[PDB]
Amino acid sequence: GSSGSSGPNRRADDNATIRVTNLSEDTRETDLQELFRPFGSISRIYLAKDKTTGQSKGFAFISFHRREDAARAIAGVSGFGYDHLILNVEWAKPSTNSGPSSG
Repeated sequence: GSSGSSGPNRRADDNATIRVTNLSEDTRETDLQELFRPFGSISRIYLAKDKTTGQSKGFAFISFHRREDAARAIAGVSGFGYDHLILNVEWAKPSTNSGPSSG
């Protein structure tokens, strides 16, 4: 069970953002940069960290440049064998919409 806390107002409606959960203690930003690289060039890599412990909470958020490169990961990372475990990934934003403007 992972607490469901939130603060950083992240209003992503178009930008490429993906969420990650079930990470390891040996999984840092540099470890993810090479994991989501095979898909393309990552723009930013966020990782949940504590202030009292100063460690990796367990989840992270990778930001892609294009909508395709971002999806490429969510598809692969899904069911990956990271640290002998089942990594979890999903679009940071909800699928409320059903096809935005075309162009």
